[PDB]
Amino acid sequence: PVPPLSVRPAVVMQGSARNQDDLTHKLADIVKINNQLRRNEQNGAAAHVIAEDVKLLQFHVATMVDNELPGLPRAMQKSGRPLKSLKQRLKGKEGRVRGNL
Amino acid sequence: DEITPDLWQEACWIVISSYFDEKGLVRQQLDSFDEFIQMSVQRIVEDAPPIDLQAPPRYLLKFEQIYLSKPTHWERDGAPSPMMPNEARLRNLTYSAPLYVDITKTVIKEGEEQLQTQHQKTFIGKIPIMLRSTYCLLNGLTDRDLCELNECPLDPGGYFIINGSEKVLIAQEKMATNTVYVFAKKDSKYAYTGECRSCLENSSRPTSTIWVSMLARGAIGQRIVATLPYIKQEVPIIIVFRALGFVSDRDILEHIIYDFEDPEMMEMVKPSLDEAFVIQEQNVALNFIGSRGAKPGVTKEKRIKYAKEVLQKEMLPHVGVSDFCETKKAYFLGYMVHRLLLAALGRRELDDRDHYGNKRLDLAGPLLAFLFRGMFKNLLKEVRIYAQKFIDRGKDFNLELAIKTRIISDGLKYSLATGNWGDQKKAHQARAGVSQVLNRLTFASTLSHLRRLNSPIGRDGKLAKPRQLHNTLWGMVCPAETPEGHAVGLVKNLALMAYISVGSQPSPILEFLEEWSMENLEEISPAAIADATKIFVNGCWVGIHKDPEQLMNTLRKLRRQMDIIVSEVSMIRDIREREIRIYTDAGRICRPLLIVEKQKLLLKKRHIDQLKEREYNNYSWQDLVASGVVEYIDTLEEETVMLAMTPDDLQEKEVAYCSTYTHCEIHPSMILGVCASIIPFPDHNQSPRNTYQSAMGKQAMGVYITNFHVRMDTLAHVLYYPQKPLVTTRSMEYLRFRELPAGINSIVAIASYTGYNQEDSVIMNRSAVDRGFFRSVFYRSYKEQESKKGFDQEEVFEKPTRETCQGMRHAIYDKLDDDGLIAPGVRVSGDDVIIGKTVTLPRYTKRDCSTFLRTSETGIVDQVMVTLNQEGYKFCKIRVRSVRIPQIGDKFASRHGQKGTCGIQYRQEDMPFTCEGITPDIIINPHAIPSRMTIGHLIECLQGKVSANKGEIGDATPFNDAVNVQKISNLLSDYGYHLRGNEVLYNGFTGRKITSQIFIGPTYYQRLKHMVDDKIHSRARGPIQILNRQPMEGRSRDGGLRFGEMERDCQIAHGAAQFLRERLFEASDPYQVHVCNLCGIMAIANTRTHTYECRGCRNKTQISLVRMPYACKLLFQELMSMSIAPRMMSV
Amino acid sequence: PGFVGIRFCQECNNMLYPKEDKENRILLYACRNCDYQQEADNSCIYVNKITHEVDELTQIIADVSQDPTLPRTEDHPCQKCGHKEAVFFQSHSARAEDAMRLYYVCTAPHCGHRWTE
Amino acid sequence: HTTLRKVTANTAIYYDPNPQSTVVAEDQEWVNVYYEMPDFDVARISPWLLRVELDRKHMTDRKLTMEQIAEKINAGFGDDLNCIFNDDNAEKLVLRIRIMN
Ligand SMILES: [Zn+2]
Ligand SMILES: [Zn+2]
Ligand SMILES: [Zn+2]
Repeated sequence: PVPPLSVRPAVVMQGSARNQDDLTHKLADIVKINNQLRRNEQNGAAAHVIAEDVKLLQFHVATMVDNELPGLPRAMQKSGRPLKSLKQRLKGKEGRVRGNL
Repeated sequence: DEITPDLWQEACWIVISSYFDEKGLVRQQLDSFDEFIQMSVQRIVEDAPPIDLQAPPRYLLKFEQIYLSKPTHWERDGAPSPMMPNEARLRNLTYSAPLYVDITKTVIKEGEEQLQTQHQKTFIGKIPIMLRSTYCLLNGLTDRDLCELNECPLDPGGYFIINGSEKVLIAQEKMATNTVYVFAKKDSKYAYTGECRSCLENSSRPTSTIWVSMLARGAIGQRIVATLPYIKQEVPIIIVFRALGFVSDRDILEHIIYDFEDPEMMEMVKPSLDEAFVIQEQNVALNFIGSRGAKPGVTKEKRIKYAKEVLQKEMLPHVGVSDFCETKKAYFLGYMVHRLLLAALGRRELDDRDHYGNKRLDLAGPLLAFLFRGMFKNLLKEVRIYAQKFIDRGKDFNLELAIKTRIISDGLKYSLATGNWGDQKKAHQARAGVSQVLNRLTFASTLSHLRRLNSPIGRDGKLAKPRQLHNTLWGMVCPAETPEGHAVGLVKNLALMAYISVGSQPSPILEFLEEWSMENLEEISPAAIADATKIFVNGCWVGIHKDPEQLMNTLRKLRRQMDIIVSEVSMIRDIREREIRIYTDAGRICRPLLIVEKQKLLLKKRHIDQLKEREYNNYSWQDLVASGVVEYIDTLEEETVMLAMTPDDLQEKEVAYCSTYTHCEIHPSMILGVCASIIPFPDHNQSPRNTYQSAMGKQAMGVYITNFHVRMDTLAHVLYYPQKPLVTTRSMEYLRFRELPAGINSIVAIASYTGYNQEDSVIMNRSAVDRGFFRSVFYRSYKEQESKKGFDQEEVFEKPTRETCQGMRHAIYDKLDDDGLIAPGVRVSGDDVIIGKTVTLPRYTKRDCSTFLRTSETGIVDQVMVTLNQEGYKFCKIRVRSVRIPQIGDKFASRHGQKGTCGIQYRQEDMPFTCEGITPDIIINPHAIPSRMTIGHLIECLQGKVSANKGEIGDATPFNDAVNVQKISNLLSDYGYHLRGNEVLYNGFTGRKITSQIFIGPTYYQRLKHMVDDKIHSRARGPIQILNRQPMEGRSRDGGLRFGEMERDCQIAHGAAQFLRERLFEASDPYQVHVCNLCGIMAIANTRTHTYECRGCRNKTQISLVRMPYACKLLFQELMSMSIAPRMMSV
Repeated sequence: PGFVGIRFCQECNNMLYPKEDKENRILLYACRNCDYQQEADNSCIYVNKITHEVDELTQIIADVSQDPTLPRTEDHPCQKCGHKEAVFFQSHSARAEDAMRLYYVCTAPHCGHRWTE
Repeated sequence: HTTLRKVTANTAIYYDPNPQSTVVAEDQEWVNVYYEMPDFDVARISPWLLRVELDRKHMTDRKLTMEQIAEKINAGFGDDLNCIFNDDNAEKLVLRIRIMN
């Protein structure tokens, strides 16, 4: 399930550059690898290539809903800051439940 | 010849003044940076390996020399011009100088066809420059020269200017390296652990920590293990010794146990031998090490090679990283095991983690060196790739195009600009808080920020041990100045005469020890180590000696004569354990002390005489140090020193305490820092009060710097009428508090008058405030720039118009000029426009992007500056000026932790008055004194009455037996006043005498930055956040106040359910959703056409309206994002 | 009783481990690396002083008398040399509870006598 | 709780091939006073002896005697671990152990 635009608003900066949410960047990665896997299964690809693509898709979905997986690398973004997954959006203090409800 | 007691108080302070004439208050910053530029950069460039690249032809590209020119700036035309720091501040430039490196590329193909091409002064990067350093254009300039350049002569320097922002590097604490520290963790598998963070002399890699631990009791006995680097499994010490070529157990215990007459050590090492008997040769031990490692090679050959490389490079680099050093490494690891056994046998004390003799202060120089090593390595890497992609084609390449100078430049600039100390990519592994924005609120705040130390233990840590004021901070760190929030004890401040060593090479000391009767460690037999004294130099055991006493005498004589040993070299003789540890490395905090003869000072009266005419005969502090009269002693050498608090301690007494002193304090008041040295009579206050003042002297208004008229600071407060305190300490003469004071002497009466000063509040005189009492001016700078980033959209300063601009507020733009910039002298109210900026669109073809005033300010435009930024578009700074007259709610403080807000202001006829019609400027409540025990406040008030009536400045230096309360009272009784500072006051309203005689007199008060007008805020249906439709955060955002969890709990306890619902639903984020009565999931509603349907259930009749918070709708949608189905079932 | 020290082989210089010879019913010290054997002379193989009755006078060294930070006294003259001055200090050693006991050392050079009251 | 260490002064292992002529000189009286009558299987004796020395202070502080200690040892290890001891009259509270086979 890809959430609506309210959950991931594209805030406009001082100029016209529309900055997208962390969720939107992550969904972009997910759709990229999903389409890539879809073509690699549809057209010529090795079994290990499809396996690597499935592994990367798994990593993207997991880091979309939960970024602090022990051992795994954190889903990165521009400026070297990790993305804020759905879990950090409501994990504890300053999350939805404690910080907004 | 001898300085008598009656002259001592002059002599000592004369000596102290000479120190501050030589050094200053930011000497550590300047010396660190100077050593970094003079030495560290060259060492880093030379320590990099030559990059040998070949397909055939080959190229080495050896870097040999550096050149750092003065700071210059390159315009768009490219003309280099000398850039002044004030121009950098105004134009948002970076006060940096170019670094050029000489490169030597020799072509070697075949047939001895060799030819060298040297590129002299290849521009390798730009290095930001610390102000007032040797490589600063303000170096050596006179006060007239600095004023010609619009610089304050009192400005200490010691900071960088990055993008116009003054950044100060905070000294970072760290455990000293190359030293063995035996600790004991209560909750661990090991009973005792001896660690050694080892690092080679000229740093090239991180600190390689080696641990040598003992397994906790419960196979048969206690086993000694060694946690080597790059190996994820414990390794027995005997295995490590055999891997270094010592297979016989006798040899290993010769290296570990130096006294074979001691069976206790023997039986305690025996389990380790018994555990390692199957391994008995060097190759097998190396194979074992490689197998226990995290990269176990299937073939024992590469295992043994890997173990060799680890034991030669990563194990104890400070002992030596070359080959054939196995003897030194074996001796040192045996010393580690010996130290561990001494701790386990109780013959030595465990080492204290908090001892500052065990710590080092990472200053600007060694920190910039860490950055420069990383950045130069990255640069050489990029050069390697660039040159490789060319020589792979078999053709020459231009190194000037290989060197992308942005690595060093942008790296240093980013790191100093943000404070994230590390590579920009590793923005989370990097440690922030280094390189903070210099505090320019008052001169004391600037000095203290420039003398600030940091313990990076982590504020989250709740262990009080690192926060505690250790005994060893005496004379090195202010006992009082520390933040009282979440960083108690972690953020510290240098004491006034504290000097952090800059670093030195141990080569002359080692050479002299060689020429002297020391015996090297490879040449001795271990049997000699029993009675001999070990000699460590910068952590490396270099040899042994037979008479440590006269060795120490020789070395102390050498250091006191400024011979081969420099002054900052520490030389500790531990006597009970026969080590002599010599330290020359950087980061050692030390302080100067007066050396003592048999029972006499070496500071005779002739030195004071030559110091009195310091300005004629150029006899300075350095001549005092060179005379062998003063000595810098570090924290670790203080353990071996016997101090005299004053020369009075050197007098022969009816019962002698010591009679064998070695040093003397120059003055005990030098244990305080910059902000605690302003407290008068701090030894008559409770210490928390002194800490709170040391924090509150930094928010006090004054004149933060003399050249404030030219600075475009974001925030600046200047007091109209700063006054020097009537009651002062002798340390403020060097803090320059007299030239830039931060308060006013106020006639304060401690009384209960009308009840408006209760609970830490004050009653001020409205008439005094009308006369300019504690009036200030608040300067606020707004910056703006018009960006021509691309032809798609360009900004421009121009008076907007209602017919072309789209996002144009209803505020009037008439105050702007045709250039789009307001003019100075124009009175501007809240929400007004000061810069008219318009941006071209893709209300047509341009949108309004003007800069408004920060709301609810109401100042006057002080000045407008226009220039060009680094890239070169138009850049504007507008300073607006707002006069802040003190009022009810403004925070004021004395120098004794006595803070309070103005409760009310009475006119002069409403205030209480003495028989001679003196009304108090301030009235504070007597109830603020007793619990707080700020007797320094009362003594300062009395001393100030004496000073004002006598025409002098009171001496409130902390420990002064020539000034006590009885003397001050006797002095005050001579001027026709009650000796205790009381006076008969009359009620201002009725004129009747007050039955209780009030305590009144001059006290130095401070006006603090915290004015109520900058804090008052209100909201009623303002803007809301985008994500959750709740009120914004902050006054600046017109935000709402947080009704938090604790407020929810309080109102639940009250039982106020409708108020709770109003606060948490109706006053924050009311919202409506449409829910399917079947699946409980939010449906699709179309209220215009009135068509509601759930795509899930394919129904359009059973939909219900639900009034829920928007945050709850957002929560449920973020749960549906996680495949959770929160179904709001209305039945 | 007294402790027992480690003894090493005469060939491989490794430690000799205890062993018993049934033939003569006698203690031997033999190396488990080489094939050396030795006739023991103590007959005791292990000693544990749980009470830890250690004479700390053996741990003291005369050089400590050169410490300017130690207290000196004229009231306890030296029994070996007759010097008046002497430094004194406490045990300050772990595993010693009754550590308020004072140890004295003679400050005369080359005498270095140590004692306890 | 009182373990044997709390009341023990010092332990040691000797190589005593014949208990009749012990290694130590001061333990020859009570060892022969015990050995002149066969109380245990003298043939099932090992030459390795384990002599422990107690201290009168800790013995008295707990009202403890060698009888109770020896009973506890012979109970925890049965007859496999022989223990002998003198009376509570000698200047040194000593008791000697051997391993039975
Ligand atoms: Zn439905
Ligand atoms: Zn042997
Ligand atoms: Zn003596």
